[PDB]
Amino acid sequence: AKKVNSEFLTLTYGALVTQMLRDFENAEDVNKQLERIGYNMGMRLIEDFLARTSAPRCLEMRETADRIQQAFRIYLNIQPTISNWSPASDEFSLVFDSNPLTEFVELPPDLTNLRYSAILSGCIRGALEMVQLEVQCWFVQDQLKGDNVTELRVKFVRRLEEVIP
Amino acid sequence: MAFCIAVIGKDNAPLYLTTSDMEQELELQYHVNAALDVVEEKCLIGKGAPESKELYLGLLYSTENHKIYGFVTNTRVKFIVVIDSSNVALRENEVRAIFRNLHLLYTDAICNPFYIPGESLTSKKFDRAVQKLMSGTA
Amino acid sequence: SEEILFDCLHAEIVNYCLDSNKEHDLATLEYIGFTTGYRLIERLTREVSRFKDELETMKFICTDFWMLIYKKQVDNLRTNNHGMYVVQDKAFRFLTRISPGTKQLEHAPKFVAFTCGLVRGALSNLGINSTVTAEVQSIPACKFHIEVNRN
Amino acid sequence: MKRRDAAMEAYAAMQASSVAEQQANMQLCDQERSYNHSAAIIALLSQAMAQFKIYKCLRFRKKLAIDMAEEYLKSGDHAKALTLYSLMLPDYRQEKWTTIFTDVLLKTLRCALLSGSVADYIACSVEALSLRHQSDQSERILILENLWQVFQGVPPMPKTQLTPEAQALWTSALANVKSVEMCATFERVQLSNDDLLQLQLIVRVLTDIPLRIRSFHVILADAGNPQSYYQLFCSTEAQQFHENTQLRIVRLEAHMGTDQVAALLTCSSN
Repeated sequence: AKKVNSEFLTLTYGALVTQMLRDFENAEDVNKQLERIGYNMGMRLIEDFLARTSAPRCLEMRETADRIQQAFRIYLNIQPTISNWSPASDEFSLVFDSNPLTEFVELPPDLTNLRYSAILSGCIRGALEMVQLEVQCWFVQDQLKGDNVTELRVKFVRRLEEVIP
Repeated sequence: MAFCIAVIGKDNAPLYLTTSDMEQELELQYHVNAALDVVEEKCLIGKGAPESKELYLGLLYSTENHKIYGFVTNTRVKFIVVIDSSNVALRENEVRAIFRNLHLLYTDAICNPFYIPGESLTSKKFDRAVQKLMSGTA
Repeated sequence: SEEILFDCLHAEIVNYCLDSNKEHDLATLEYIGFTTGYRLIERLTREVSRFKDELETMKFICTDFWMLIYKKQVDNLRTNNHGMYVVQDKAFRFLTRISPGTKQLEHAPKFVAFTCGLVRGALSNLGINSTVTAEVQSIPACKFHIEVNRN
Repeated sequence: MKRRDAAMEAYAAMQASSVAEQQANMQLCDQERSYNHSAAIIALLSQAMAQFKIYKCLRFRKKLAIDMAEEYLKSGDHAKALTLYSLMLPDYRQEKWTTIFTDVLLKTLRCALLSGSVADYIACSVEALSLRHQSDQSERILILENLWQVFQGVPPMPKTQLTPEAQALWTSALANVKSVEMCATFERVQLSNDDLLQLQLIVRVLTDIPLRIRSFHVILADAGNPQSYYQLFCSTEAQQFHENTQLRIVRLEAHMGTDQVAALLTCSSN
């Protein structure tokens, strides 16, 4: 009893993905819904992550990597391992052996372009812009699409700054 | 040691592959094996074949070279492997473990959101799950 | 603190409701969820022998399922003779975060669907059947009004 | 049954050649030839079926009944076999075990063709049509063309599969014998004071091989007052009657290629 309290979440997510996918025929449309809904979710989650980890704020991508992988530790109980840094330290890679949020959602649904981790991408970006870090997010490798490890990618695009006092 | 796997829905059978440890089940009883089940129900059902317990059925049904061991969940799913060995030195303990494994593999195929419950098991993954079960415990 | 994910996610579902249907929410969440909980319920109080059929009040199984998910106990459990009955609960988790003042009442059907959509059992009152309506008068106080799939 | 089989090869070995005690074996062969009646199988399965019913058992009685029917076929008395099969299809169809259902269906068609019971033949054939995706396509086509043949009187082509006696059987028949899954689509039930309704039902065909497009009829439902997709010009309803009117279709009257389905998958209300 209760190895995982929140295995509930992944099934809810599967419900949402199939509900949209029935609603909107295109993998692209649901991609935008996943991204924006991750955006709002990550906006919700980053403040709690900073209430617990109580980080100063991220002024350096090594710090950003440690912070977000710590959040994965504390939110999805996963241990992504930072790797593949940019020479300019913009890119780094998060090694998910098991995408926690999927437990054989479907290996073939007969649908490429349907990317699952887009919810993570939305969460990471919305979180980051709460802390004034506009970084784009995508997924270099993804088990479901035929890979062996699911690998998120983020590259430091711009340093947002508070303005207009 | 032919394990005619057969999950059953409320009434009908979602997946019932014909596999074992070595290779496919040649013997041509398959559809009439399911007919063995439709006599395991409507007859050997009694008031008992459905229960509200994780169902140990040590030989709810037996016959030559063909021994049925059953299981039922609160969701009324019928889980049945057949001991197709007049006898081999395997004792019911590993059979209980096997119904644990089959429970878990079936319900993790259930973990799919795409697959509507009550339909033929599409998952080649849940396939290989059953396949490893057969290759191991047969 | 794994709940925060689900609180936020259900919150955003409370947000978007497209006008095509009120509840686009199908129940596969409920189906696969009770199957999961019952993977954790690899033991429930029903006798080893198959013939002697004992029914488990899905009221009680609902209590336990809340402890597995909703974590807080169902309180006031009034029941008619037949499959129709109700739960009266003073506190509901998703409505614990809303102001207790009876002003935000609409947000219930997303709540009550989640307790529907759980496969039945042949023997009635066996613990798993589900088809449920809600009438949340007071905010924390959900009122899940049950109707069995049968009479 | 094993004994009858054993008798089969006992014969066979007796044809091999036939110096001490061998004549005794010969009289043995003859005596077991007397035993070739094998109606004892029928009696034993009779008792088995009764006893199985005694403990509320349906399928063992159902499976031993299929054994009875198959031995009737070996008995040649295909009539009783088709009687059994006729009783045994409904329960299989309710049971939904898609493996066994077609497996008994092919035998049931065999009995229908040998018997020449063209009515049961066409009914089981059209139910096979409705979902015949498990079997090979060309076989579905041959079934359909044989069906059209027999609706308009032409004998089926498997002439080598048929025998002159059965030819007589079904040439004799049809004197009394008279009269793919698709959907009924009503645009407007609960009629108001003034309206009209045209061809809105959609005849989906699950079979690959197309149903030949010649004709069709719908009989105006008496509910209240008495009155690859193919969409066409039939469009029966063009008049006015009293309101609060509902409709419900008995059978297709499927005059597309065939004359009528004779099997009730023409759902009234889905």
